[PDB]
Amino acid sequence: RPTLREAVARLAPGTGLRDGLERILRGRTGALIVLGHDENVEAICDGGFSLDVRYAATRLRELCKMDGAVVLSTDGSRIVRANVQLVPDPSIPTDESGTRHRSAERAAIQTGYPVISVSHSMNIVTVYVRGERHVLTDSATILSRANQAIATLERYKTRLDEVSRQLSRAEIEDFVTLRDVMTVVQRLELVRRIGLVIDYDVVELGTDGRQLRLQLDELLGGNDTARELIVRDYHANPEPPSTGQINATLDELDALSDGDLLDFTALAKVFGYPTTTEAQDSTLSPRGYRAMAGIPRLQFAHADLLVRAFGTLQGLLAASAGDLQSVDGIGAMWARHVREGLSQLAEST
Amino acid sequence: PTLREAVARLAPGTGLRDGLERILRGRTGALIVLGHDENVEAICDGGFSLDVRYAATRLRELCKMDGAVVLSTDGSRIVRANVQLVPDPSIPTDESGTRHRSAERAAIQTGYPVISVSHSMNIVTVYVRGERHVLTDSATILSRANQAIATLERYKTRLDEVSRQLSRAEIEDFVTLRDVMTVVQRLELVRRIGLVIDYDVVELGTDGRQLRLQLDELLGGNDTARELIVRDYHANPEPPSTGQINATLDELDALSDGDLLDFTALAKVFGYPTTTEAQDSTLSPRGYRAMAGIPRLQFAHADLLVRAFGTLQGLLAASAGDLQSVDGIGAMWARHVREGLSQLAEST
Amino acid sequence: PTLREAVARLAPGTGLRDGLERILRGRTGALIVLGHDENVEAICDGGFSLDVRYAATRLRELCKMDGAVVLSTDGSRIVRANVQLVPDPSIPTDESGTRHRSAERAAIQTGYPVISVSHSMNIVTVYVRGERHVLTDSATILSRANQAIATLERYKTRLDEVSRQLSRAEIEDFVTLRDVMTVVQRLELVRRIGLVIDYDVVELGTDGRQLRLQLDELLGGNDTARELIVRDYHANPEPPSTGQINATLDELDALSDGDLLDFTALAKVFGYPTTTEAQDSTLSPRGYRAMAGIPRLQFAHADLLVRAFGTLQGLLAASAGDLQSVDGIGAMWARHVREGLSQLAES
Amino acid sequence: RPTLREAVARLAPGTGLRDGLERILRGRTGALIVLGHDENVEAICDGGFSLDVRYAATRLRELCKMDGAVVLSTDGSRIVRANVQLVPDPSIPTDESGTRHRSAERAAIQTGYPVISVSHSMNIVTVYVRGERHVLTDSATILSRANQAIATLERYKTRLDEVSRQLSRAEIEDFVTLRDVMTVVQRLELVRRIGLVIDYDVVELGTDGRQLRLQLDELLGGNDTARELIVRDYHANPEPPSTGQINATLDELDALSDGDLLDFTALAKVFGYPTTTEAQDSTLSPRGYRAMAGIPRLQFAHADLLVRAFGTLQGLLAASAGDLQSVDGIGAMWARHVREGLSQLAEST
Ligand SMILES: Nc1ncnc2c1ncn2[C@@H]1O[C@@H]2COP(=O)(O)O[C@H]3[C@@H](O)[C@H](n4cnc5c(N)ncnc54)O[C@@H]3COP(=O)(O)O[C@H]2[C@H]1O
Ligand SMILES: Nc1ncnc2c1ncn2[C@@H]1O[C@@H]2COP(=O)(O)O[C@H]3[C@@H](O)[C@H](n4cnc5c(N)ncnc54)O[C@@H]3COP(=O)(O)O[C@H]2[C@H]1O
Ligand SMILES: [Cl-]
Ligand SMILES: [Cl-]
Ligand SMILES: [Cl-]
Ligand SMILES: [Cl-]
Ligand SMILES: [Cl-]
Ligand SMILES: [Cl-]
Repeated sequence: RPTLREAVARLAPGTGLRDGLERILRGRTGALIVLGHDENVEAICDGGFSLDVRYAATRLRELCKMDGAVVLSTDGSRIVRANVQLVPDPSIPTDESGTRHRSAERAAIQTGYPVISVSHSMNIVTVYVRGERHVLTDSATILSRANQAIATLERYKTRLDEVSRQLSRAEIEDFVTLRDVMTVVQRLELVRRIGLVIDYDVVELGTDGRQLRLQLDELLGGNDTARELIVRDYHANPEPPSTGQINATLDELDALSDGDLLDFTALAKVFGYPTTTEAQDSTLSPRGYRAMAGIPRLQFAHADLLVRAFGTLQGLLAASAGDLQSVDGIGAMWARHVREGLSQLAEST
Repeated sequence: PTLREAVARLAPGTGLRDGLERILRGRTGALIVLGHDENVEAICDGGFSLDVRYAATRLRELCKMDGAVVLSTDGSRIVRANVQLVPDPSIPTDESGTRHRSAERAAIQTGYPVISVSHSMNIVTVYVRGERHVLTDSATILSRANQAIATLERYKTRLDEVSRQLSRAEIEDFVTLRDVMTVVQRLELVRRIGLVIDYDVVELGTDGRQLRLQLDELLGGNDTARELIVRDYHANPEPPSTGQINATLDELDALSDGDLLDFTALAKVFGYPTTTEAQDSTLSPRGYRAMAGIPRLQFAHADLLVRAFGTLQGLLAASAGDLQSVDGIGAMWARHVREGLSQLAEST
Repeated sequence: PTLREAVARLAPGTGLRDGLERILRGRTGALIVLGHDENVEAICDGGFSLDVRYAATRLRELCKMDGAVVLSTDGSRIVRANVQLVPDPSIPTDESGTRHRSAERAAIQTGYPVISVSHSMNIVTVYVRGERHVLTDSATILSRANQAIATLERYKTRLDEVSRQLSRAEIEDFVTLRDVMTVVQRLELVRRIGLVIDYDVVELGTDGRQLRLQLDELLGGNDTARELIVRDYHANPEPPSTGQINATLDELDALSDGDLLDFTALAKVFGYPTTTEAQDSTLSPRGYRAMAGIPRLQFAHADLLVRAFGTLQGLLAASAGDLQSVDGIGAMWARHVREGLSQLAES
Repeated sequence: RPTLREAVARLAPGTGLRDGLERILRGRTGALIVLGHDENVEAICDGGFSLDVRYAATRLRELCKMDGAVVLSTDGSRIVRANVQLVPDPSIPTDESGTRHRSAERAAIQTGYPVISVSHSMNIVTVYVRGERHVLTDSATILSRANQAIATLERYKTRLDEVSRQLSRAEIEDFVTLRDVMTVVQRLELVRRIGLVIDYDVVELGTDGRQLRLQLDELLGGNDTARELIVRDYHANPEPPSTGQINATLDELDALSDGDLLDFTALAKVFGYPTTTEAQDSTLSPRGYRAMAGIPRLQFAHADLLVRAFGTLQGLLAASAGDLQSVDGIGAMWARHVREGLSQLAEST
């Protein structure tokens, strides 16, 4: 069945449905619309007339001038019933108020399809999707909220970049501590979560979100890769993290509450380090996956064999060119390319 | 309850504010008592007694009826609806109309907040014991507050610029009253706009959560800066007492916005002459600001050094051994202070 | 009075505007006369005579009634309500309808402002002696003004960049007339946008308080910069007198928007020839702008030094002792100026 | 006869017509207005009053209080009929909804003049011109759309500046590649295209767009010159590109689709380089137009003479003041000026 997020996109600006709903609001008639029709919807439909017409925003507005509910086909392409009386099972729980909205949420739960009720008194559109509710919001209000969020994301992007530069500099110096790594982890997560908030606003804005999508893609882009590499570099298990294990760790980070992300001990637990104060002060050593990823055209197969042999970035830097040609599966030309790239880390700082 | 407390109870994100927004869209009007006891019952006439949990939808429906709705003190319950309030007509009020005059009188007599919604004006007014506040749409508040935050970040840049100028002048040993009062004015301007933004943030409720973090970051350190500059350049010859510092800052707040534009007005608060020649006369900081820049240096240590040497220049000429001669300053701290002072001089 | 004075009297935050806002929400319409004398009484017909203190609520309630409300000149009292205005029909007007045509005719005949509120259009119009102004909701003005602020921030950025280029040229001793006038154009462009936004602040009244803080900070120092550039690059060999400086600034304001794009028109205001060949001729700064760049140096001191040495190059080559034998400059300010100048050259 | 874009201009803010339409919307009367009168319009006109009065916003509002349609003269200066019943040929096809709007578009097609319908229920203005339709939008909504675009244009302008500075660094070092040149070409085009979008909003805004016009011209200022200079520097033709050749290249760039702009090989084709991915790594040598433009006070006329004489930026850097004063039209003063201006770039990067 459609999910709450799917319904929100289907009612977003730029869609045929949203054009009809905008028309209904201006007419102040109210409405009750079922986004789907099957045998289950028929069971709760009572009376009304059957019509078979192509969906049109103008047609929807006219039919919703009538008392009752309008039913659309599942694909949303046709209007099949109008002036219908919904009779959903009263035992289905709902916290809505009044016959119209209580009938709407109950019908949404019983049939499994989205149901829209528009209040003539309040000029509000509500969509019910299987026990969840979404209230449409003015595109101006969403834009104002999203642009402030974009402003916060730009600041999160600036602080992320500088703490990231500090971490890399410490990696060369061999003076990285667990707390420093969790400072970068915290900033990557903060960037990700505010990014998700803006993403939901972009979806809700529909065509009115096109420009916001472009801004969001630049600010975020590369956030997923940075989170994956940092888990790959600083995870407590002696074995280099598997790709699936990395996704498990990242999923644990997402499970943390917004408040927990401010707690460096909680993050330390997600990477397998102890939660103690002393653990934060302890010095770590990067595994080196991030450095290899920066080397152009170096397939991860060659990076995993080298990282497994030497273990740490300092071991990779301490290796000679011949030491990088004595690893099984690494060529002579590849050994030269990796050694030169690590020397460019000296060029970095 | 205070008026600001009442405004918080009606702020966005509360059940009450949800109900009031619904009432406004219904254009029904309302007259709501936020509390119930024997005194309220005395002024209640007719109506229904009911015992239901508060809900925005329930409040909207009940206010469709003529009369008033009374809630429990905690706001969790609706206890009566359709009530006729009859507060003592002798209680004075300058409100207009039966509903609003009855609302303010009821607020005064019972001591609880009373809300009246005008169907004609679509305005929410809350009365708390002779004071009034009219709600403002969150949209207007957000736009107004964002200009204020934008201006405040710019005032914060200007404050940093004049502060570095003062520190450089302090090291150079050529500081004039005018240079100090430029910093005093910028500190106060940041503070006052900060207070303005704070009131809007409170009124915004949940819609002010993001703006609150921005405000706390921009302001942070303003109180310490105001205390320190008073402590360094106050006319009183003995270093200012904690009570004197708090008194001066209260006087600075008492000045009008126009007075903050008058450097002579600021100089009077600091105890200096109001003449124009005073703005040009030189002064010497005590050194509290410099010591505060020293990491890990407890204020108690800085106070002993300032009383011994008297001025920042006396501290800068003091050797590390010379700073182990005052009782209460150890050898390690003495090296740490001299090292810090020499670093401070080079930076300017 | 004037139309601008009336708009101030009707600005947000005033008792009058509060009543008008209440009338607009009530959608009753209104016809209000801001003044009472014999000429008004001649035009008043029927109605009730009352003498009450003005309050926004009182104006709203009285304007629910058909007819017109008359206020005292100072605006402190309501003197008539439900009155019929009967201005001389020979008085010409291009307004539409009985109410608005009666409003303008009454404004012309009596000389006081007259306000009409349209129930159909929910628009407030004030008539002052043959002129018309329509009040605008504070939201619309704020949006209009913020667009102007966006332009102003870009113009301030362009002004800062060209100003730093000019100052760098002053140190290099190779400054041309066209360079100076490039800064002159950008200073004027910033000013003109500033004037437009300032007008929106006035109409906004109390709703413009935040826009005033933002506007004053962005403009801040622009008037001072316009004075300093005139003081540095004005034809007259003697440093321009305060009367000459104000005259130059007044001529710039008189220029049309189109003239500002032409540097030769700007050159004329400063007393230089309009020929393009002149735009390539090198100039010598007096040093007012450079001295203004020195932190903490008040213009009293800066002016004494600039008048003594004559040119910025003379200031740069002066020792600390050379800047102490100018009466009015002590040892401390002479040293501070010497160091401040060396910083500019070194950077 | 009026075209769709021309008609929208006649209804733009600041016009007498748009003032009248704004009055109609506030009055909630609805309207049906024909912008033109000839034999064909009269043919479809039925009943009503014939009047000859000058157009005024107020006069239009009052006349539209009556049932029916108002006809204006072709020049728009007069109101010629009111209370008219339009009877367009019903065979003319239309997909509009309702008697008023379907009658409006049919009349627009049959007579060839613009026709305006105002919905009393929806408070929406639609203009029909020969099978095309446009719905007017409140100036606030257009401004909101345009300010989002201005924000993106601010991000593209910053990104353009940084890659341009990177290209400038490479030009001095003589380590430029096609990929470096095409990164700047792409960023120049993105700024240009978003700028064109904002320009259309300025036109639709009429007088309400004057400030947006000032801001837009400031941000876009210099973008055209940058596009010309980069073509002048890195065009595959051996001789410096011709003026018509430059115009041809920029026209091809405009012809590219948005997706093609994301293809560096697509941009390489326009400049005349090979379309292969390998070609992106080939080294290029700039002619020096861009660097000379960075020199203060240097008129392009003189830079064109120097660039054609020496051929490459590296040749210009190696040139002495005497070498730069042997080009006709380059004096001693300008030879010195360019000589120091180039040696300052060499040191800075
Ligand atoms: N001598 C005349 N010639 C032609 N048409 C006439 C007229 N007198 C009245 N009307 C028409 O009757 C409408 C309603 O007039 P009423 O006196 O009810 O309502 C009036 C009255 O309450 C007030 N108003 C208009 N002119 C006034 C004046 N000179 N003095 C006082 N009140 C005035 O404004 C209301 C609406 O005026 P509006 O012009 O919109 O609407 C006017 C106008 O269209
Ligand atoms: N032949 C027909 N077939 C089916 N339904 C019909 C019809 N003629 C009228 N109606 C219905 O009656 C409504 C009111 O018609 P009325 O002529 O009063 O009000 C009309 C008339 O004043 C004007 N209008 C519509 N078509 C026109 C035309 N061809 N020429 C001139 N005026 C027109 O616009 C008003 C509103 O039009 P709208 O369609 O919204 O509203 C129409 C439409 O819903
Ligand atoms: Cl629509
Ligand atoms: Cl709501
Ligand atoms: Cl009220
Ligand atoms: Cl109000
Ligand atoms: Cl009359
Ligand atoms: Cl329609």
